[PDB]
Amino acid sequence: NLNLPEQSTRFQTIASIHSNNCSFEILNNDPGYIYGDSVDGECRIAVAHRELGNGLERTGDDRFLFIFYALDNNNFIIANRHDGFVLQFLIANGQGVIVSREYQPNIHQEFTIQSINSDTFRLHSRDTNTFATVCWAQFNSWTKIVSRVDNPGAPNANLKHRSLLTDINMPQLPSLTPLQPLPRLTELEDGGLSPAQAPRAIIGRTLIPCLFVNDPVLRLENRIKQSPYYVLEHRQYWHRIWTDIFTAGERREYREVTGINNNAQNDMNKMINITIGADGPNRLRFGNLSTPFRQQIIDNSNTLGSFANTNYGTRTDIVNVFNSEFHQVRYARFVKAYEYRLTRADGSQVGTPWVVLDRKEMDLRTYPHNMAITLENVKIDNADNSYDLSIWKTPLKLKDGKIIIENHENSKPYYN
Amino acid sequence: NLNLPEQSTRFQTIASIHSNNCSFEILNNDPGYIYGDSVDGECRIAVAHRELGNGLERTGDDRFLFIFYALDNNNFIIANRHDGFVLQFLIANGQGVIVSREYQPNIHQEFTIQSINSDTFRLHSRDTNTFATVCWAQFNSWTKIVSRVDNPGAPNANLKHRSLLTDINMPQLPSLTPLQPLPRLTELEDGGLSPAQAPRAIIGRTLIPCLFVNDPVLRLENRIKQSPYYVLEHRQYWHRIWTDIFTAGERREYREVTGINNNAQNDMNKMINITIGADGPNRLRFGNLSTPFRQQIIDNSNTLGSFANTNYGTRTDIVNVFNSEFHQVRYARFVKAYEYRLTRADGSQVGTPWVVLDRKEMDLRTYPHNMAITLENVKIDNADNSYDLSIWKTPLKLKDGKIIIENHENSKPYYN
Repeated sequence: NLNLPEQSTRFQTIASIHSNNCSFEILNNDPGYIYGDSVDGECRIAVAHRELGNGLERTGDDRFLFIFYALDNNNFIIANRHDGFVLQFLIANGQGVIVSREYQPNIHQEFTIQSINSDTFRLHSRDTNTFATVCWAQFNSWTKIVSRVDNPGAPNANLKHRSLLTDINMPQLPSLTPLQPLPRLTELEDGGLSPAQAPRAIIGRTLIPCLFVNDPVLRLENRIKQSPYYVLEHRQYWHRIWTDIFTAGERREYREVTGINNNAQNDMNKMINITIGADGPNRLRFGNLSTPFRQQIIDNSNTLGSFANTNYGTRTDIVNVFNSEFHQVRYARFVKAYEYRLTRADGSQVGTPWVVLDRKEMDLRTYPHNMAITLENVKIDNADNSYDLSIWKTPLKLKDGKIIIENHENSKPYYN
Repeated sequence: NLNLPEQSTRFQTIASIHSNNCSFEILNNDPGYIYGDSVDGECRIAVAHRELGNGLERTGDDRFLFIFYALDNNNFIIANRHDGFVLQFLIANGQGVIVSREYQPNIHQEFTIQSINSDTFRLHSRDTNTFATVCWAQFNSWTKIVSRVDNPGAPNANLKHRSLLTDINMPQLPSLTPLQPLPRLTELEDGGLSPAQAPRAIIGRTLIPCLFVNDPVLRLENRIKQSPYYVLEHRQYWHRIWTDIFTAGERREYREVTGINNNAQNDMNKMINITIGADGPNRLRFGNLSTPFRQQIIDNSNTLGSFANTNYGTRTDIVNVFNSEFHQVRYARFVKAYEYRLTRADGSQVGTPWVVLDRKEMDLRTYPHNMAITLENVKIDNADNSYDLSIWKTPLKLKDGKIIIENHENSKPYYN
């Protein structure tokens, strides 16, 4: 069940309904460029870099093919298959024109579709109250695409899709799967599942427009052809932080590193213009590039918006544990991990996944079964920030198979 | 499976972290009202209708309890449990104050949560760049709530939630279920399932804030207590438009009324500020009240945004059918129906469901099995608008059990 309009899952040409054979064409022209077919005046001379032409449509020419990326506000960013640049309204020399520019974004790159009937639409620039059509209604002539206000005798702005491309390398989305509890340990030598072995649950997944994915290998002009969307997965797994055999009454100390490293956050920001906020492992902060899509990203990834002005960082806790059983016992300690993975349309991974270890949700496995270790003491060794400086209230009994989640009753500030 | 911030699924009080016992309190005061505890000046006299007080928190008093409705842009509308009015920034006599007003909406009713740490936040009015706090930092005094720009002298604007109400009558969302094909007919006397009897598939469901649900029986002050969210269901079913026994070679004429009537659309608009656009039975148009929540509504209801400037209307087709079998045959003809149903948190239905009959997706049941009727001719008798004036290419064989969906090959404009 994909909740996207048909314009967002294909490429299409755009043509005046009054043109026999012409469609909107991406040009790399400069001011002063001459449209040879045009009558003299403002329709004959280019006034801006990268105007659009009323060009004789060539089948399989990427300069005529556009994909409509759906914004949360029901407007579209319209990208071409030739170089991945987007349409933009522009005034140059007092003429309203359509040009192609790199995705910024800005309000002049947002277009509204107005469907008049089943097969006829208008392309509306809501900020300026203008509609895209062919200069001076020269519908069968080589000339520029303009954007003009409704007036008696304004050029007719009724448009259609002349041709479609439906084979566009849409990704095949993974199925959602639930997070299973870890298996019980089978003997003293069983350390449980290491992080590399732990099965991932797929909690959510969303399409991400290629425009703001800084793929280290694929430039924009190749991303728009091979991977017009990327997939962001929200995965969860149980992450083993340590395991050891304890003799009866044995005391041990561990350094537990949780959270997410600053370098991973910087990588995520550079790649997709999203970071994990300090308010939770599933809380997303959006930059200027990803903001226009944020509610779709949240809804489909099964994450929440962050309210923090700080990114999630790392924390090192010193934990003192005591084997309060009079048996030799294998203990394996796990925290919940949130794993964000980005893939291309072909399923290839773009980089190392971004992982947040959540210190607030913890499980234990023992052999023999149903043993309990005592958490005697917790101390913060260091933290990257002061956003969350809660620690466990100790002493705390950790029992085989029992998930513990932080609340107001079992935690306190570190200096109390 | 509920993708909302914790502030959206509970009521909470709002207090300065510097106040021992006081929280934000809804007042029904007028200009010239005296805050008795306040020092003399702008903090002692009310300047607007319905200022907020710094009041000694009373446990279980609805005048202190707020729910945060989450907008698509990550801001909030903040409604109180006493009368369902929302917080708003206002300038009166050159003083920035917080008042309560009916949901409009306007940009001054939108608040940003800025989390400083785990339990501390600021309430930001982004338009004015102001933060809500207690007048002249009189944190333990009866006085008004102001909203002021950050400046060296400015009263500290760090807030917390003093108390929560978690038992708020959240609705229980129904499970999604797929649309089953209709059963086969068992005998000549079997007319198939009538619209009242046909099983509904639940394709989607969404929460709707109570603020803009014009419940005919529950006024706002009672909706916010009993049903702070309503549920909108997107259901589908197979809708029988006619059934008859035909003798061998019998010809009949039916008037088939499809779409949705103007009175149902006006009712839906009055109730929830949504209508069905003419571009499809699952295509929603949003008014001023519902627009700020549109992407959440679309994502959870499994509908699409409409691009039409006209609502879906009715169409009356005259259909001529011919029993081309040399047997007596029972025929039952069905079109796909889209049914939008609104319920309160207690599961009670708010009114008659809104139904769109889709003429473009049609099924047939026969007895005996595997018979085929001939669709000789279709003509449009009348339509409310000119958005869709396609008809079936005739003659067309309709076969038992075969769903037919309109495409470019099996349909034409009505004048061809």
